[PDB]
Amino acid sequence: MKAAVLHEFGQSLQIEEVDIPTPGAGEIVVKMQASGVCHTDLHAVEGDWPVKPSPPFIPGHEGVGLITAVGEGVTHVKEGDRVGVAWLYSACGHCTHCLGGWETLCESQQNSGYSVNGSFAEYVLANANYVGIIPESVDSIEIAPVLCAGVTVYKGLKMTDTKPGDWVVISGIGGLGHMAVQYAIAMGLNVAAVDIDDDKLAFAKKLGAKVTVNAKNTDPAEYLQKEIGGAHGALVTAVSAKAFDQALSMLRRGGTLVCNGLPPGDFPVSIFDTVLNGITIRGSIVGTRLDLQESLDMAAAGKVKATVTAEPLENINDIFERMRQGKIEGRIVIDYTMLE
Amino acid sequence: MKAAVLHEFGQSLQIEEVDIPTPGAGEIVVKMQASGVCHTDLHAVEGDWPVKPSPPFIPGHEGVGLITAVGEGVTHVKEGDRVGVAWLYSACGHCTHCLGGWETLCESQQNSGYSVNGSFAEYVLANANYVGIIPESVDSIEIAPVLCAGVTVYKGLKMTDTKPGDWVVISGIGGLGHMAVQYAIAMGLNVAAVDIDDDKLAFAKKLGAKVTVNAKNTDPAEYLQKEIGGAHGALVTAVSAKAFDQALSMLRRGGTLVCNGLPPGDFPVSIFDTVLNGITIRGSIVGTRLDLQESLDMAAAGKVKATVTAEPLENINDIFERMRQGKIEGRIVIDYTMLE
Amino acid sequence: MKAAVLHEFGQSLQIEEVDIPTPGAGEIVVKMQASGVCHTDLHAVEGDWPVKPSPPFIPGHEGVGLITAVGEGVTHVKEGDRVGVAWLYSACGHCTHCLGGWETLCESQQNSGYSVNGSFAEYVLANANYVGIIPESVDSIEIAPVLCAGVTVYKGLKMTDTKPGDWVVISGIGGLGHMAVQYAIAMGLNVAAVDIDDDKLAFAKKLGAKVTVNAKNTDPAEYLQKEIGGAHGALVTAVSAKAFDQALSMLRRGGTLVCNGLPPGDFPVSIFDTVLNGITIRGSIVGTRLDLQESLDMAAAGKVKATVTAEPLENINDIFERMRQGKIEGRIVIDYTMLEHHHHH
Amino acid sequence: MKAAVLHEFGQSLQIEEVDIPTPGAGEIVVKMQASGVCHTDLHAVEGDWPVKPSPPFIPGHEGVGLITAVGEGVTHVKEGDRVGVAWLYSACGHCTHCLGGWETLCESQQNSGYSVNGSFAEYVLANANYVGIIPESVDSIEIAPVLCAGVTVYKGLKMTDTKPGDWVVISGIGGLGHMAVQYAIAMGLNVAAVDIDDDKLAFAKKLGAKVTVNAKNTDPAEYLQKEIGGAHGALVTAVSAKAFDQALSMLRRGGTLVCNGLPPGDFPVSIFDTVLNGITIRGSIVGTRLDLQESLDMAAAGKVKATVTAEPLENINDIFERMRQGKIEGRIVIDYTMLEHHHHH
Ligand SMILES: [Zn+2]
Ligand SMILES: [Zn+2]
Ligand SMILES: [Zn+2]
Ligand SMILES: [Zn+2]
Ligand SMILES: [Zn+2]
Ligand SMILES: [Zn+2]
Ligand SMILES: [Zn+2]
Ligand SMILES: [Zn+2]
Ligand SMILES: [Zn+2]
Ligand SMILES: [Zn+2]
Repeated sequence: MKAAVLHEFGQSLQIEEVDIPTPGAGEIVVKMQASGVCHTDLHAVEGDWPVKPSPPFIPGHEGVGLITAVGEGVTHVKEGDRVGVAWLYSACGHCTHCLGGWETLCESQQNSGYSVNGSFAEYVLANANYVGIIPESVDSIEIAPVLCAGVTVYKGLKMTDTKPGDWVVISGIGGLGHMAVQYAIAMGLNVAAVDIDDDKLAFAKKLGAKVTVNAKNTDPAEYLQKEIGGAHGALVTAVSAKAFDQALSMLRRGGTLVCNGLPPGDFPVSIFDTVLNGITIRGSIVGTRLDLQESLDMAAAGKVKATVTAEPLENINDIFERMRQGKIEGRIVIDYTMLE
Repeated sequence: MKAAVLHEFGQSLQIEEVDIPTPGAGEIVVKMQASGVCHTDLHAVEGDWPVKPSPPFIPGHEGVGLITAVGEGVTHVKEGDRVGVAWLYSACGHCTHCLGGWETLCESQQNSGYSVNGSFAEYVLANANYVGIIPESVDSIEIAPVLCAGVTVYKGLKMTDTKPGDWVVISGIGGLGHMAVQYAIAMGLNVAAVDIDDDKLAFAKKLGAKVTVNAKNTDPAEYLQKEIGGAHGALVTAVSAKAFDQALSMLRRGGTLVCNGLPPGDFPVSIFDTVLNGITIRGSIVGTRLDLQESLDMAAAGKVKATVTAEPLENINDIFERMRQGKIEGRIVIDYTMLE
Repeated sequence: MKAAVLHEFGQSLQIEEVDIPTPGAGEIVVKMQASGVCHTDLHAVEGDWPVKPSPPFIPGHEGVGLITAVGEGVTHVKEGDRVGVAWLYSACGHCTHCLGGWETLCESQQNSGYSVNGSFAEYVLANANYVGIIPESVDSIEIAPVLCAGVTVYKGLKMTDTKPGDWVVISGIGGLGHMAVQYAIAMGLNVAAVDIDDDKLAFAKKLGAKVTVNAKNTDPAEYLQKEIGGAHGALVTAVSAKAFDQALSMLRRGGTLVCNGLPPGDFPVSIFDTVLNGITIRGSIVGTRLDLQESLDMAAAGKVKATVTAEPLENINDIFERMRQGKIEGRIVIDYTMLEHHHHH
Repeated sequence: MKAAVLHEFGQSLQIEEVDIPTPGAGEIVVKMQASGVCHTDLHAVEGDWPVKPSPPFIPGHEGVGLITAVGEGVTHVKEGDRVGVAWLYSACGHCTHCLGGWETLCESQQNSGYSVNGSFAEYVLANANYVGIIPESVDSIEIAPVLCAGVTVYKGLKMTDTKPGDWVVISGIGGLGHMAVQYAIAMGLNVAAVDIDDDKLAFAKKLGAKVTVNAKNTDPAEYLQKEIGGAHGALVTAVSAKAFDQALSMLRRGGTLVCNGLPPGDFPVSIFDTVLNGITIRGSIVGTRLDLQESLDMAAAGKVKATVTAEPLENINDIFERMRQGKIEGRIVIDYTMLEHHHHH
């Protein structure tokens, strides 16, 4: 089967031939129709993070396709079912985290396209108990980004501890952020969108953000303090020092900021004002099986729709380069019927 | 009446004579039996913080005493009632924070012994709707610190989002921390105490902390990771950079760190690890009327007891000096029957 | 000033002349532009409930108007401000319930148009700390029902412990229920509406209910168990024994049923199944000051709109007779600028 | 192996010989050291409930013993590990309930000693992912009741939505109730115990209940309304109509009642007052794997200790007869090392 393989961190991936896997007990093989690509896949192939892949490996944790083989003992899915291969490839199922519905925190979890081969190949070996069940009505290319961007922003909004009618700021209206506006609206929130690109901000308004502000033209924190009295919640999708700090300043007292991705390093942080104002700072970066199901249902109900561009597998190094310089709009999805 | 008056930030307070106030509508005058002193009074008299007192003023926000006059329209308390004058002097009662039981966040709150005269005088003018109602059974000197330290650590423990049977770390077993260990036990938590003083740590163990570690002799984080698998929550009572950072490292994934006081400045912060591990950082520094009532009931039930030392008002500058170099043990309380 | 006064339980109210009150400390006087009417006013004037009014009294707990006098010490509102007089007239502000944001539970509360005079008069004396602050942009007649129906169904939906994407059944799509469907949609819920009137159910669908069932034609519980796998939550706006029991049966395991009004009596209840299925049964019947503010903001955002019919004060006994036989649609609101024409002789 | 087998509902169980099972994938066999016995086993063997066992079957859902065989693919436990066989034998792992940490609600769950063979035999085949992990330090006979009574009352107290310093009433201080008082104390709650037996009530006080009331001598509700201003929560361990109704009356407004077991039938219920007072009624009858783990940790910490009486397997019909007339104190546990002495002829 065709796969994009990373042999050495920071090298181009090689489209090459590899064996189709076969499933052991508890496993399935899924033939990919589509695979999302995101910045996480870029961190994987550059070996950026403290805990790294072991090359050679196949990246990708946003695969949609049909089950072509079922392993021993699997009964809740079957051949022909359409499923999703997401970041959480497996978890132990016995620890305090797994037992309490927080399997995203399991210390022995495996991650698709990172600690094991992923969705950048024509076929993927998966743990049947951890794949997403894809709703009937949806398109495979369009739904793929829900498996990563969608579930992420959705769980991240839940982690803002906000409620219908509250105001949430979405900082950064890119790959994640355009999904975040949509989930926030579906969750009955009023949205304030902040970015530095005017078109992104128009897109946000079209997706239902009643307030927008361009951080390059205007102090976002002064404007939102005056306009909405400060946000109840903030979801920071592009974590740079400045966006984080501005997002803190955009909150009312008792507000919650959720960092929805990993910044590159530490960066100084208010503390003093943070405690005075009863602020909460939390990370949230993926979602549980149930979060992913809820995410997918919202999409199937038409409440959320990803902007995608479909490309052949062969373009994956080009795609990374464009990513390296924020040239991507919406999300990029590999389409496995594009036979170059 | 006798009062300790601050005329100029950073100068000695003068014990001097001032008029006994009389109460307008909604107010009461309380003759003090006791007044706690804490670092917040020190920040008030040094004019350390961004928003400052307007000298000349009388500090103190931990006064216990008997009502001697009642203003127009006050019916729920009356002459002779023993009440507590705490940090929260008043709040607006109309804003979203006040209406939802978060009056500690009210943007037009007044603060005793900071924005208005407080408990470092023989009598105090107070808003009848914001004083604490002192339980029958308790001693006035002993109960005073509940009005500031006790409520603070109590609400702080609530804000760790822990539950009975969880492990909480109390970092710093000093004025606040020794009360914190007791509230944590009363709330069914297992307590790990960290400090750098061996006697403080023995005291903690005597108050019910099953685990103790001296941060000077041992990496506290490595030790608690191995010993208890990481704490579910951390209450940081002495906020220096190093204690904060170590406290982060003591948490298990999904844990919550509450800062229970104000540090002096910003200080770098993990972020990256914080988000990866699904950690929450939160500030909590005082408590609502209801929190204060709940704090006081726990004390009256004998579940919590402050270590206090009673001193005459005249010693207040000496007391501040000893504070400036960590010479205080437990809490210091001004005793208004100590007549010089 | 003109007021509708109840002198004897169960008798017609008399439109008569009464002194305009003047405000003491902490109080205000509000000149009414509009007053909602509801079944709670009917229970009040019939003296139906265990704890009753003391006649003579002026009913009404859904008044919207402008402040015309401000008492001593009141500073957060002022003359000309538009405010709402609601069921919770006052609470003590000192008890556990009041301190914890649950003033609706205060054992010494007062209730507008029940334990003190209310909104069925051209002016009303009120406690300044308990009136609702009416958003700028709304109409006074249209907004009045938010003070009672809206806040009730809003807080009741919060009390279902559901979340966006969950399914809630609204049982009874009448005065309350039509507002309930709108709030439930604004709160990101999927809505299944149940009633026994087809037109009510069409209205519900128009308000965004994706699923509807006529309990007369079809077993509502069997249908919703098959169709949505059981609701996560149920809000019972018309509490008869049969609606209550069916609503229980419409829930999935771990679901929550909220009774949003007072039934007439006891009525047997499942228990056994309720405990087996991990079901929660809860009452929620009004809302705090903050719940009311949040309700009102939703309305002002255009997310909720009450169906109303405006009438002159002098129709209040006709209104109650219609109510006595389920003839009302939406809500009725007294409009203080509407006049009679007697067409004299 | 020796097993107590129920062949016909309502008949004596037969101690007879049955094959030791062998484990398939995902399964283990556990050699029992101890087995609790409770009213749920009695309902099972009488075939009392709407959904019943399929005889012949081996009852028991409180087994403690050592793994003697491990099936294919099992890695998180191993031979010689001490584990607990509890009511929740298995769940699907794939539905909304299972994925959200509410596996106790799973519609395709299996129940030990009810829908599959349980702990009334010397060996039990179990699903490795659902057995409890027994802390090192505890005794096997003493810990067995935690697997059923303990987890039940523990999760039930969590479901009262109380917090440390609140007042909870434990109604019925028997098998479940005497554990409930200990858990409630460990959870920082003040405890009011109610029952109709003075000795039970003294025991409760000894376990830390600072308030007690004998419902036969005194109106429990009037007393607790005066004494503590009404409880925040109530846990009803013996569900008869009268206990349930009195427990409702013991709550303050906004209070929560949890029914911790299954009454025999429906029984009228307040509603009207319930909704007026903002009261919540909830069933909670067992616990998740995590609840069970937490229960067990509290016991191992010395915070909770079950009163038990150890008996040989062969007494199981005698045990059920004593149960049939409330002759049991604390809990009964079968101890697999205990032997009869027939004193033969
Ligand atoms: Zn290769
Ligand atoms: Zn991704
Ligand atoms: Zn795990
Ligand atoms: Zn002076
Ligand atoms: Zn202080
Ligand atoms: Zn305020
Ligand atoms: Zn009404
Ligand atoms: Zn009150
Ligand atoms: Zn049992
Ligand atoms: Zn299941």
